Amino acid sequence: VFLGFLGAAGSTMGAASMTLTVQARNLLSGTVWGIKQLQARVLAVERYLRDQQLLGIWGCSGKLICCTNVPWNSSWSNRNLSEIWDNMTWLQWDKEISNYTQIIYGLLEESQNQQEKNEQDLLALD
Amino acid sequence: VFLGFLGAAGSTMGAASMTLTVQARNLLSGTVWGIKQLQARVLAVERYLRDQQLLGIWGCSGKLICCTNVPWNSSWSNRNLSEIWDNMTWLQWDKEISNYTQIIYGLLEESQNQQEKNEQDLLALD
Amino acid sequence: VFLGFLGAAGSTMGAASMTLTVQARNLLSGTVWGIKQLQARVLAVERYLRDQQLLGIWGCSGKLICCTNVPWNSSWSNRNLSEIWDNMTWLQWDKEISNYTQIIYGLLEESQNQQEKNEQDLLALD
Amino acid sequence: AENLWVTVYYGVPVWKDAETTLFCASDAKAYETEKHNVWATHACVPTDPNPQEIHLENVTEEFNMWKNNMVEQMHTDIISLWDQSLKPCVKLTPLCVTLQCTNVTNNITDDMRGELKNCSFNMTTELRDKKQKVYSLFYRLDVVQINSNKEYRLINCNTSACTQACPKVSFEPIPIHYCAPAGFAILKCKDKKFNGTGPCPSVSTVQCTHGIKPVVSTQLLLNGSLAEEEVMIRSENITNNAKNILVQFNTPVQINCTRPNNNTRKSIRIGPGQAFYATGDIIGDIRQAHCNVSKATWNETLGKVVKQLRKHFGNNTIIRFANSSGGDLEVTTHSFNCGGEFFYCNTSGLFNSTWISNNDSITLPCRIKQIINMWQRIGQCMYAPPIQGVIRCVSNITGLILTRDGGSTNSTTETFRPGGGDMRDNWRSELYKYKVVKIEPLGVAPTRCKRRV
Amino acid sequence: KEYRLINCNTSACTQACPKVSFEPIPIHYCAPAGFAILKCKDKKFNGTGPCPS
Amino acid sequence: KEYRLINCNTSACTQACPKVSFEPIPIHYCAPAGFAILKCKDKKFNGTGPCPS
Amino acid sequence: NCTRPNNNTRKSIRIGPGQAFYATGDIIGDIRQAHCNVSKATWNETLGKVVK
Amino acid sequence: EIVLTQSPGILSLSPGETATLFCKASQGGNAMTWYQKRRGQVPRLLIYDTSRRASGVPDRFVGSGSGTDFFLTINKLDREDFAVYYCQQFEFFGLGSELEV
Amino acid sequence: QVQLVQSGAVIKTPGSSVKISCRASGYNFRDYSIHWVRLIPDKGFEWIGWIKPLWGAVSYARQLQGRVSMTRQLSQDPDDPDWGVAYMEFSGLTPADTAEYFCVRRGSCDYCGDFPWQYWCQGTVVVV
Ligand SMILES: CC(=O)N[C@@H]1[C@@H](O)[C@H](O[C@@H]2O[C@H](CO)[C@@H](O[C@@H]3O[C@H](CO[C@H]4O[C@H](CO[C@H]5O[C@H](CO)[C@@H](O)[C@H](O)[C@@H]5O[C@H]5O[C@H](CO)[C@@H](O)[C@H](O)[C@@H]5O)[C@@H](O)[C@H](O)[C@@H]4O)[C@@H](O)[C@H](O[C@H]4O[C@H](CO)[C@@H](O)[C@H](O)[C@@H]4O)[C@@H]3O)[C@H](O)[C@H]2NC(C)=O)[C@@H](CO)O[C@H]1O
Ligand SMILES: CC(=O)N[C@@H]1[C@@H](O)[C@H](O[C@@H]2O[C@H](CO)[C@@H](O[C@@H]3O[C@H](CO[C@H]4O[C@H](CO[C@H]5O[C@H](CO)[C@@H](O)[C@H](O)[C@@H]5O[C@H]5O[C@H](CO)[C@@H](O)[C@H](O)[C@@H]5O)[C@@H](O)[C@H](O)[C@@H]4O)[C@@H](O)[C@H](O[C@H]4O[C@H](CO)[C@@H](O)[C@H](O)[C@@H]4O)[C@@H]3O)[C@H](O)[C@H]2NC(C)=O)[C@@H](CO)O[C@H]1O
Ligand SMILES: CC(=O)N[C@@H]1[C@@H](O)[C@H](O[C@@H]2O[C@H](CO)[C@@H](O[C@@H]3O[C@H](CO[C@H]4O[C@H](CO[C@H]5O[C@H](CO)[C@@H](O)[C@H](O)[C@@H]5O[C@H]5O[C@H](CO)[C@@H](O)[C@H](O)[C@@H]5O)[C@@H](O)[C@H](O)[C@@H]4O)[C@@H](O)[C@H](O[C@H]4O[C@H](CO)[C@@H](O)[C@H](O)[C@@H]4O)[C@@H]3O)[C@H](O)[C@H]2NC(C)=O)[C@@H](CO)O[C@H]1O
Repeated sequence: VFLGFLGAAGSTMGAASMTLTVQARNLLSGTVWGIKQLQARVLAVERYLRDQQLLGIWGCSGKLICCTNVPWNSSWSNRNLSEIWDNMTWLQWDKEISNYTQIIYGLLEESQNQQEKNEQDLLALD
Repeated sequence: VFLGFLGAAGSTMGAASMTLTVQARNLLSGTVWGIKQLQARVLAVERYLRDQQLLGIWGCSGKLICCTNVPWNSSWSNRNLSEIWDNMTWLQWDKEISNYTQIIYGLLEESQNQQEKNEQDLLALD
Repeated sequence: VFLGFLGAAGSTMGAASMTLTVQARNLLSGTVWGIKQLQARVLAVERYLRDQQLLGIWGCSGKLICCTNVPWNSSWSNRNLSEIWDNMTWLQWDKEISNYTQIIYGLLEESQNQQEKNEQDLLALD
Repeated sequence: AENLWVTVYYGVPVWKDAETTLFCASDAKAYETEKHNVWATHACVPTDPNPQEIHLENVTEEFNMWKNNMVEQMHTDIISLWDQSLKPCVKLTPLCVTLQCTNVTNNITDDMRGELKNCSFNMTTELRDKKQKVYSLFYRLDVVQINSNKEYRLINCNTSACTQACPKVSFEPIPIHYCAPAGFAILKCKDKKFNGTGPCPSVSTVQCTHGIKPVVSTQLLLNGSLAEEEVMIRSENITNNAKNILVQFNTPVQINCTRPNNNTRKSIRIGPGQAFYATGDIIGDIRQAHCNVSKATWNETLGKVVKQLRKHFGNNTIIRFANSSGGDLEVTTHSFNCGGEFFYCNTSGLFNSTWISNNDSITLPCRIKQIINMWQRIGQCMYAPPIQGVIRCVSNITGLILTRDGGSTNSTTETFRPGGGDMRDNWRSELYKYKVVKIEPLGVAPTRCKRRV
Repeated sequence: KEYRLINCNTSACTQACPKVSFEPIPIHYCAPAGFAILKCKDKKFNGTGPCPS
Repeated sequence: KEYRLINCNTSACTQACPKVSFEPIPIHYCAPAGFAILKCKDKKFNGTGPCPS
Repeated sequence: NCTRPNNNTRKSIRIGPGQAFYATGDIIGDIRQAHCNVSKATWNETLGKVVK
Repeated sequence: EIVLTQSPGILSLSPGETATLFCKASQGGNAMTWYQKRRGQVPRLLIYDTSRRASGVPDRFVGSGSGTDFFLTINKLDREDFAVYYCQQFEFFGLGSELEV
Repeated sequence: QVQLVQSGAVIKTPGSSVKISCRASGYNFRDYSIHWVRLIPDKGFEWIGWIKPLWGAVSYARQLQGRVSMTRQLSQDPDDPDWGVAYMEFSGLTPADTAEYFCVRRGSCDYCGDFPWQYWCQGTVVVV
């Protein structure tokens, strides 16, 4: 079924993790007024690129869902699988992990370059 | 051989599918006049990103040629392989499939997220 | 250890090839003054995209380190491995290979599309 | 293995020298200044609460402050910024009129000329129908004898037009930071003995410059950042007399300045909306504008420049100091703003010395103008409104813009004189630490590696 | 019995072009990309607090 | 025999700066990226219809 | 080929301040008439081309 | 002060030949400027910054030098090249070398 | 095109002063220094000094100080405001001051210094 942009707001993080390509979709394309238009037109690509920037300095240029090699520090959440994917919503979930998102991102940054520096060595010997 | 940007305009879709990296190349880098320059400079990245947007919400961030899992509805064209790749040109070909390009894109959108939601399950069990 | 943005300036190309994700990081996010801000805000995404443009028309959207199929013309440098990775710095190294970087890029451009045009044939037969 | 393959690198630490549009940064207290006064502090982005400048170890960089852009950019930003401010501010078109002026009420000795002319004139009214004879006070420099009546005119009337600065604005120099765009760095020579040109061993990248406030002043430059060890004397070509010398002090020499007269301001309705701020009665004594510096410290600091100068002209050399040769009031005198009015202080007393190989203060008089023609103005001028009350400012002297006499003859007596003229020198004086570069992260180099099939 | 236009002591004056119109025409405030506007569809809302619809 | 400048009843007047020039200098109209300009190189084209070259 | 044969002169009038009107001063020499010349031969030739 | 010593005082050559003129400065490290002065004519800048040709100066004029020793070379001499040549650094001047036919 | 035009030749008696003018046009007069230089028979060139038109700041050859004064006047023509005139006055003349006097200006390129004079007035001969 097709709900709409942001339609799975109050949906469980499992059901909301279905409709990802819809929120990712309506995110780019869509003299007084003339200037408003221009610093809104750049703001949208700046804000968009800053996310692709992250996905790219991780390994997740795929993208949508992307697994990684940094293990989940229980201190961050510690909740069980069911009670976040089949229970909580992303609006809710965001505020819990909010305290360490940038610290989590740092774990990701080092881990990706570590992968690359390694994979060169594999293709080097083989 | 090297024809030039758009040189394979009147070339067959097979021969034109060789020189893809040339059209993809000359596509980014290249107070009255000052404003003209600015809303042309943003227009070019907006228009460019909107294509990368599509390739990314499909699986084709590669890119150039990218195969997929949505099968060709004969209703769209129904022509044989030879008579489009070794015959028709993209200028010509575009106008035939033009009636359903956005409907075709929708088939692609769901298919990619479907791949991701699946591939997580593989790495999950293994 | 963590040096800082550009910290491995006078470091060997091996040690500088560790901290790549730091220079790649601080590269996007960070009425007289108002106009200055705007043509600096676009300049940064134009300049950034022009690099992603290259990585993408090669196979290296990964990215950071990316191997390829164009072999090293000794005429370009001819120095041994040790004396560039465990010796020279990128500031230094850049000025040597500077004379042919755009010629080298051209070798890359054809090589990628050549890969794609080939890989379609593999998935075609299989 | 012998066969090498190029593998591309993204995020490589390397830069090419550049030019680009930078942008300004200021702090929250600048907006707390409110009163609609500071220029461009509002459109200006903020600073960083925790600024970081990453030192780059093992790298040297060839600086040149005499072939920089961000001082030309700054100089320009300052002229524009200023000129955009005057658009709303009222035009003094009808003030260009045949004045009928006398001297101010005073009993001074004949030798002492009258510098305050009480001028009455037919001014315009809120209504086109009428007129109004009204009086104001003008400095001798703001008027010219036109021609048994003693009648005058505002000096701009034949050169340029005139526009009264809004009193709801401020001339105070507040610190500006020049921040780079993304993928652009600013490199900072942290060497504490650098003359501004050549390889710098100690270098650091940084987003924004330091707080560079735009003090526009001739002769001595004020309130600037000072050297860490020695009094550095910098120039493009020292041997050539045509090029000026930028002296950067090591110790601050505090110079107190003032307008002793308790001046008063009345407002005249040009109408409608237009309103000229005349100079009203002088409450109290009629005294003279001036500045004081310690004769002790000036002695001390002028001794420091000489110790440095002999490193360029010989150990057995005489280096005396002389006053200006001659030119415009803009350059023949230490010019500055102080409390909102413009000063013109005679520097003869400071540059009047002699130096061999081996407890009061310096009272130095000043003049004051209201219709000013800064930055080599040609078609436009600006009337700086009377600032009510008594005015005094306290400032450090950070440097000098000295000039040597080219007569030479290989004499060990080459003297110096204070200069000015081009105002890029002032920003040149603060921006010597900085350089702007274009970041290029796409490295390509061979390592024994082929990509898969 | 002589008079003046009242603005003469307060402000200046500029005659609106008759080739202009004062009619209020409907405006829509559209957001940029990656920006949403959220609309309280509750038909008893006082403007402050949690909106269910 | 008294006269007036002809503009006085139709319009206002503004003196061109002599420090300016009226000489027509060649301009090129360049396109943005992902935009092309197509040039009919046919030496007998009347401006409307299919151009082979 | 086109021309204004008169050696015209310009004086500058101070409207003041900054404003300055450029008046037309004395005419030095003869008072002639502005004009343009084209070859009657070529015009004949080229007007024949348009007719064809 | 800088003392510039030019040599030779007079150089005698034919059209088509190459002339070499010398300027020795009493102090090293500065760049050199050269002027041409044809008889009865306004002096003309030829070379600045030691080797850069001034506006409209043909490429047969070649400036070079280093330290204290500087040179003006005039290739394939033209009739117009016969003139007096002066060197300069800052406000200081050589006394000139005459190139004669 | 830059143009420097000087006043005509003059005969001066010893003890006189001479005032030479240099009308400069074809560029923004305030943006470039003007120098004066004299070519003396049997002695060569002698730099006299420079003036910077913005403030009219000056520098005089040490050996001539007390005998030379340089000033300038900026155009007062609203439709032609960028040219100007430089003046040099030379006093206490003797026969040894018999020379051709030039006003000169540097080139406007990036590597042009202050002393390489790309532009020269036609010269003014002064006979004392
Ligand atoms: C001159 C010029 O051009 N420069 C100006 C400049 O003037 C100005 O900056 C000023 O400079 C002047 C001169 O350089 C400064 O004046 C000097 O200031 C000190 C003042 O001492 C300070 O603290 C004193 C208190 O002493 C003690 O007490 C404290 C409180 O009880 C305690 O914490 C301490 O321990 C301390 O030690 C002992 O003393 C107490 C009792 O006081 C005792 O019980 C303790 O147990 C300790 O034993 C106080 O005295 C004073 O007010 C100040 O706070 C003075 O010593 C100097 O005074 C001497 O010289 C005067 C003239 O020079 C002369 O009249 C006196 O007789 C003294 O001999 C002198 O004033 C000044 O502070 C500073 N002014 C300002 C405004 O900051 C700046 C400003 O624009 O610009 C320059 O360009
Ligand atoms: C000129 C210029 O442009 N320069 C200025 C500059 O002026 C200024 O710096 C100043 O420079 C001047 C001149 O160079 C200095 O003046 C000179 O100072 C000395 C003063 O001597 C000092 O100490 C004297 C006391 O003598 C003795 O006593 C002590 C106390 O009792 C004791 O410890 C000693 O042992 C000492 O020896 C003997 O004498 C005593 C009795 O005094 C005896 O019982 C002992 O047993 C010993 O035998 C005292 O006399 C004096 O006040 C000072 O503290 C003088 O000698 C000079 O005086 C001579 O020249 C004067 C003119 O030059 C002339 O009028 C006199 O008649 C003398 O011949 C002279 O004044 C000055 O100190 C210094 N001023 C300042 C403010 O620091 C700076 C300042 O801005 O700038 C430059 O640009
Ligand atoms: C009108 C209009 O709007 N159109 C203009 C247009 O005018 C112009 O182009 C011009 O047009 C006019 C008219 O159409 C032309 O005028 C006509 O020209 C011929 C001139 O004849 C030519 O050669 C003649 C010489 O005759 C002989 O001699 C040669 C040399 O000796 C020899 O080689 C030959 O064999 C030839 O034959 C015999 O004659 C000689 C003696 O001459 C003999 O010994 C031999 O053995 C042979 O027997 C010479 O006569 C003449 O100069 C010219 O070179 C004339 O015949 C026409 O003259 C007649 O009509 C005149 C008015 O129409 C009238 O006055 C006369 O009395 C005659 O009856 C007539 O002039 C003209 O050439 C041409 N002009 C120009 C400039 O090219 C163009 C130009 O812009 O624009 C149009 O829009």
